[PDB]
Amino acid sequence: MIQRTPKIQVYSRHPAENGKSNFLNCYVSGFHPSDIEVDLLKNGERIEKVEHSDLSFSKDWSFYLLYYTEFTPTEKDEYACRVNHVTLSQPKIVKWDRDM
Amino acid sequence: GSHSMRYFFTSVSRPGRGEPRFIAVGYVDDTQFVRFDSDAASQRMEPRAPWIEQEGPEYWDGETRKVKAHSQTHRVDLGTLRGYYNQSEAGSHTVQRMYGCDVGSDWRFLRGYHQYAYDGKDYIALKEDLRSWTAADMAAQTTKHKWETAHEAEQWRAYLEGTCVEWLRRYLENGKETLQRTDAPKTHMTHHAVSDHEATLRCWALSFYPAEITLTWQRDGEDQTQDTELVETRPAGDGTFQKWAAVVVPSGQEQRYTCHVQHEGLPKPLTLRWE
Amino acid sequence: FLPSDFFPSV
Repeated sequence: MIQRTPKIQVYSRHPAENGKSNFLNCYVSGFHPSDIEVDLLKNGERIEKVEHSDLSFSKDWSFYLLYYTEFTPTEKDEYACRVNHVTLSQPKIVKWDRDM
Repeated sequence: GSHSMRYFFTSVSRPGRGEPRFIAVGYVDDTQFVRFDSDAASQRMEPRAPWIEQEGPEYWDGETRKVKAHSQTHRVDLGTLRGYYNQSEAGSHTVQRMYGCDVGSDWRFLRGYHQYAYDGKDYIALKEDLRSWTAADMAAQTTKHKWETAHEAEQWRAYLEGTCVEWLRRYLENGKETLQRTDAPKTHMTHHAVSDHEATLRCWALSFYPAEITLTWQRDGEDQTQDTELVETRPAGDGTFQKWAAVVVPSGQEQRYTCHVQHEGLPKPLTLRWE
Repeated sequence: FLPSDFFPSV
């Protein structure tokens, strides 16, 4: 079988402004097979009220999911997406960069 | 503009215990309007867009009946495919199917398509002319001989050319306020002093719909790909899309770079320039 | 609107 490793973007729904509530997105795509673990982290710790889109896929059969949660960006809180998948020896953690 | 209706089915066997996970999602253009998930509590086709909630109980009953019967056919398929490929019962495997129809800006039929994959690879697909099949390998060949000798393509064509287009038109009407609406990208440029000598310009396109878009940099009115980075278009989470493109540039030379944005919601392309 | 239950198995 085919095994394709997830691409990851972490970003906010709206322009990030400290003190203003917003949505924190983790968009995983390009992956196969479909079983995948995605957490959103605040300062290294699992956020617990995290939802996701329904599983779909692109033309090349690779899957995509959006995980999101409500958050309030802050000057010094650190947010990240943590992803595991068979294609990964170890959980991948990608830090949210508000510029991106 | 042009339109489509599509369905995406995914079925994943669970050798540990129980029966395959089955997920269907339906889209009009880039708008998901239904879903089914065999693990969810409702065991019903559920709405995902406000305009389909206008369909009454009969619609939801019928879509539920069909989607549950579809899940069963995929369950059978997973068993057959395991045998075609001589696989053990110990591994998890995946079927995917996507099919749908396109209509032009006049709403006349343009094309239909049905595609099937096993374990993430092409397996069998309908041809453009909706009349015969294309098999990727010798297992899919076995399937294709079956489906040709039994003229299975005629029914697929009847659906894709017929019922798919008529219901697509019905949704386009019912969901006019949004489906026939175009949201032009909201654009701006940011500026990140990378280092002493080089700066990164980032051209942003936000909250646009549909997802199709082109972002392009020019330097002095010529296309520029060198030192460029373009991220994959991504869902905002509210039904619109986001994308950006960046270029690295000598500090002080920002003005010679332009960002050009094409999108269906734009009467002319936009041009952005850092000043 | 989904197609009816007419698909053959592979």
